[PDB]
This record gives sequence, C-alpha cells and structure tokens, in this order.
Amino acid sequence: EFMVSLPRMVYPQPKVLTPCRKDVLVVTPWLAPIVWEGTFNIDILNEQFRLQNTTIGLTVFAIKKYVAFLKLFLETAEKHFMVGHRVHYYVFTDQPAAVPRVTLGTGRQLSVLEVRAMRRMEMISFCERFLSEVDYLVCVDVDMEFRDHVGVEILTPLFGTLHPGFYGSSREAFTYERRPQSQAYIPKDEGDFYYMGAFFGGSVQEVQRLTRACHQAMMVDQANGIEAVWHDESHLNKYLLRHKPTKVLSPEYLWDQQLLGWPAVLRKLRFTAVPKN
Amino acid sequence: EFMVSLPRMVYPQPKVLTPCRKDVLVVTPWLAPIVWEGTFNIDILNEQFRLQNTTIGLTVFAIKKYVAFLKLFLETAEKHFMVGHRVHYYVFTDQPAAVPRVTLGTGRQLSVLEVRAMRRMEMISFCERFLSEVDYLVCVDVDMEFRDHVGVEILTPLFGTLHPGFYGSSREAFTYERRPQSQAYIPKDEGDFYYMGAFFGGSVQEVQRLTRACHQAMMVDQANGIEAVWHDESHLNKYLLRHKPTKVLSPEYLWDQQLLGWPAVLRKLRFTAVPKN
Ligand SMILES: O=c1ccn([C@@H]2O[C@H](COP(=O)(O)OP(=O)(O)C[C@H]3O[C@H](CO)[C@H](O)[C@H](O)[C@H]3O)[C@@H](O)[C@H]2O)c(=O)[nH]1
Ligand SMILES: O=c1ccn([C@@H]2O[C@H](COP(=O)(O)OP(=O)(O)C[C@H]3O[C@H](CO)[C@H](O)[C@H](O)[C@H]3O)[C@@H](O)[C@H]2O)c(=O)[nH]1
Ligand SMILES: [Mn+2]
Ligand SMILES: [Mn+2]
Repeated sequence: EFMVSLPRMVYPQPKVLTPCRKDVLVVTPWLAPIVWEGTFNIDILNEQFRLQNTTIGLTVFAIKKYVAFLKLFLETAEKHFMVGHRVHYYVFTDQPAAVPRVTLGTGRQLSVLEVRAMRRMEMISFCERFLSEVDYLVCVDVDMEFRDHVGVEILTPLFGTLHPGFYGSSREAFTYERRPQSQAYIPKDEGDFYYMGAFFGGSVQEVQRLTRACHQAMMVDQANGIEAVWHDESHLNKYLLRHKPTKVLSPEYLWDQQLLGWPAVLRKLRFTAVPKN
Repeated sequence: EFMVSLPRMVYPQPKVLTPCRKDVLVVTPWLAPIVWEGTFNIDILNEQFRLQNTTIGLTVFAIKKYVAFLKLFLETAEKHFMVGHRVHYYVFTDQPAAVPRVTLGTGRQLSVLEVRAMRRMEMISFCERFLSEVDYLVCVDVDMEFRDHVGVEILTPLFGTLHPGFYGSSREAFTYERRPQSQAYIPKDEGDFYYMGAFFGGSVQEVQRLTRACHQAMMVDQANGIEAVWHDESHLNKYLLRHKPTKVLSPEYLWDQQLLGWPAVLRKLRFTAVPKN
C-alpha cells in the first residue's frame, strides 16, 4: 500500500484555464473521471502503477464457436493491453484444446480454465484464486480485438464502459430492463449512463461484489420466471446505478466501426468488435 | 468498508456530449478531479458519504494573536462546513481560555488542544487520536471564514488546493523553493500546480504520511541551515509533486477577495481570507 515517491519527470504543465477536452464530459457528477484520449498523461500513470507492481487479470469466455475469436483477441492484447505491466489472462472455455498457442511478452501468463458446455457472473464471483493472484480484474467479451492502447488509465476500484450505441442518448431511450417484476428494473426517470456488459472491471474485491450481486439478482429473476431484456448487461446497469463506478471508460474502449463508423469525438478506437453472427 | 446501495434518486441526466465546465480544467493528467462548482451533484455525494457514516476532522491552529480569528472561523464553519455530516474540530492553541464558546449543530464536537507558545506539520503527525476518531482530516488556516458550501465533494485519500494567486501562472513563475540545498527544491521544468499550505487534507493515513514527510524534510533543512522560501507550503508542494493528490480543489476553496476580486471563473467564493497583519 505505502506509495514511494515518483521520480523527477519532465512533461507539459497542466494549465488550469485550458481544458483537455471541451467537446465531451470528462468527469461524472459523482467526481469519477470519464476516460478519453487527451485527459491522461500515461507516463505519470505508468509510473504510479509500476511503483505498486500492479498485476492485472483479464477474464474472457470462449465457449462453443467463440473459441475462434481467441487468437486475434490474445495476439492483439499482447500488442496493446497493459504492456509493461504484469498480466494474467484467464480463458474460460469448454474446449481447452482449441485455445491457440499465443506467444506472450515477459511478465505475462495465461491460464486455461475449463467450464461446462448467468455463467460469466457466476464463474467470476462462486468459482474464481483472483484474490491471491491479481490486484485488478478486467472482464471483457472475446468477439473483439485491440487496435490501440488500453492501459492503467482504466484501473480504479470499480469501472464501467459507455455503450457505443447509446452515449449520446437520453435516459428514457436506454434499453434498461423496464419491468418492475425484474431485479434489474430501472424507471424511465433514473439512470446516469448505459454501460455495456462487454467491458467492466475494478479491484478484485469490487469486481467480486459486482458479479456476486448480479448473479444473485439473476437467480431471483430466474426463480420468478423472468429474464432481463439484455441479460447480464441489464443487471450490470442496475448495479452501477446503485453503486457508482469510480471511473467510466469512454466508447474509445468499446466500439464497433462497422456499425458506427469513426466519429470525430473518438480520437482513438482502442478495443473493437470483430464480425460474428 | 462494504457500501450499501444508493436509494432511488431523481436528478438531471449527465450528458456525455455536454461538459459541465468548458472554461476550466476539471481533471488532472493523473485522472484526479479538480473540484469546481458545476462538476458535482452534491445530493449524490452526500448520500454516498452518509451511507458510510463519515466523520471529518478539521484542524486549525490559533496561536498568539490569531485566537481572535476563531469566533468567525468556527461560527461560519457551522453554517457551511460538512453540514449534515459528523464533524470534530481540533483547535490547537496556546490560550485555551481564549477559545470562544461557539454553539455547534448536532453531531459536531470541538476539542481544545493546548500547545506551547514546523509546528503544524509536527503536531498533526508525532502528537495527534485521529485514527481512532475521524475518517478524514482537513487542515486549514484560521485567518479565514466560510461563505459558501464546503462539503464532502472535497473528500478523497489526498487533496491539495490551488493557490488563488497562481492558478493561471506558468510553472517557472511558481514560488517553489529553488535552492538545490533544500529538501523542498523543485527545478524550473517540474511542477503541476502551486498548492497553498492553508487547505489540504485526505484520509487520516494519507494526511499523517504527508505531515510526517514534510516534518522530516523540514528537520533536515534545519540541520543543514536552510529554511524554505515559503516554509511548510514549500514542503507541501514538494510532497504533492512526488505524491499526486487524488483530488485538487479549485480556488473557490481558498480565496482572497480583497486582493484578487471575484473573477468570472469562480461561481462561488467558499472559504476566504479575513484581514490580518
Ligand atoms: O456462444 C457463445 C456466446 C457468447 N459467448 C461469450 O459471451 C460474450 C457475449 O456474447 P456476444 O459477444 O455474442 O454478445 P454481444 O451482443 O456482444 C454482448 C451483449 O449481448 C449478450 C447476449 O447476446 C448479453 O446480453 C450481454 O450482456 C450484452 O453485453 C462473448 O463475447 C463470449 O465471451 C461465448 O463464449 N460463446
Ligand atoms: O502568530 C501566528 C501565526 C500563524 N498562525 C497559524 O498559522 C497559519 C498560517 O499563517 P498565516 O495565516 O499568517 O499565513 P498566510 O500567508 O495566510 C499562509 C502562508 O504563509 C505562512 C508564513 O507566514 C507559511 O509560509 C504557510 O505555509 C503559507 O501558506 C494561521 O492561519 C494560523 O493558523 C498562528 O496561529 N499564529
Ligand atoms: Mn460481444
Ligand atoms: Mn492564512
């Protein structure tokens, strides 16, 4: 925990009367940063997190046909995800033999965890070691590739990611679960953001809290014969409404260029959808 | 530590493509919020901190003639400082009998701590109970009055406050200690901000770390026959350069209207200088 001093660093002075970005909201109303290109000096952040010998776990599920996405996912993670930091990939699959042999950089390891042919929330919270092995957990979809830097700027006790389809939408248009019979229910007059289920994370403790809560809520819904409109994403949205994230990632971090192009407000496309279905 | 769910709340939706403030920097390059009016929803923050039964300690020194400032300081603190939260004032003085009898709101207490006729840094770190009694410490000058809200928006593990004289200045003009013989030395090409010694704080653990480090550095300087240009403020600046604060308060939180007026960029003057000397 004790944090040693940063070394001398030479970098541009932040200027108080000059915003980093004037086109987007860069802090939430509960004083959580919203992470966009131009808001962070990665050299400062890399120093801070390296001085703590930070280890990041990345969970990814590749079940049935989705094992086909692992090669590009992992090879591009090696180019772009937390480079220079300690990384432990946890690949959950029903086909351990189908996991591609991917060459890893130093300080990085991969574990194949076999699961049977609620699953993600249940598996992350009560199956999965994480408390002993990593400091932060990052939980992502596999049908994706990294194209640009995804680094320690995302790390914080709890984060969600703005869904690329809805970041400009008003809350009444968000596809929250709207049936009061569901544990994921959010009224039309509530909601901060629509977070996508495909990229969330935080400290191990906070991710375990989130995934446990979502799993429990999904079990209640199952017992009551209701399934939320967007499954675990609906529950994730309910949890993050009631437990505010300490950072929010911009849609740079979860994008679909085929569907949504490359808007001016995105200076980088960092982690992007690969064609499926 | 475990955080219960927030209740349902009705408030304006934050809009991603609408900044709260376009005239000022609202996040540092290490992703610490810079606290300005318009950046926070105090209802959300009050809920979050009340659900933790947060207790805030406020330290203030009133030695020799400065005991005269206590009445206005404390009476205005009662109107504006952390109202609704648990507050423990710690008044350090050489004249306990000169401390005014100030009426306090419920959930608020005051302790008079006698000291002899480095003192603040040494006293806060190794004399002073804080770990047992409060969650956060806020350390301020006494030659001041509260005019507007100062609340839980400031609370974070470690914060400093932008000096009202220098928030628009370039770093070469900052009055950092510039002699390499001083522990407080900062070269002309380093520095983020010029923080004022008159308002800093954080968790008890981080404030004890800061004050211990500054006290130790000041003792080294004394042993070497050098006194930093701005005394404890010079050391505070060195510490916060090397240990980045997790929030930075805007000059709303430390202002002198006689000297600097009321610029457009300040929507509120919250904690202001009273004439002295
Ligand atoms: O056969 C499979 C199916 C899924 N998966 C795993 O589940 C992840 C989500 O599914 P998908 O990407 O299709 O949904 P998207 O539309 O990108 C993601 C969204 O829709 C989901 C249902 O299809 C949920 O509602 C989720 O909460 C929401 O974010 C996928 O990346 C794999 O890691 C797998 O391993 N094998
Ligand atoms: O006789 C005294 C003298 C001081 N104090 C106490 O010290 C605080 C700082 O002093 P002051 O406000 O004069 O300095 P300012 O210019 O506002 C504050 C600045 O200058 C200081 C030296 O005068 C230091 O350099 C400090 O670090 C810097 O911020 C004052 O508010 C009292 O709580 C006291 O109790 N009795
Ligand atoms: Mn997907
Ligand atoms: Mn003062």
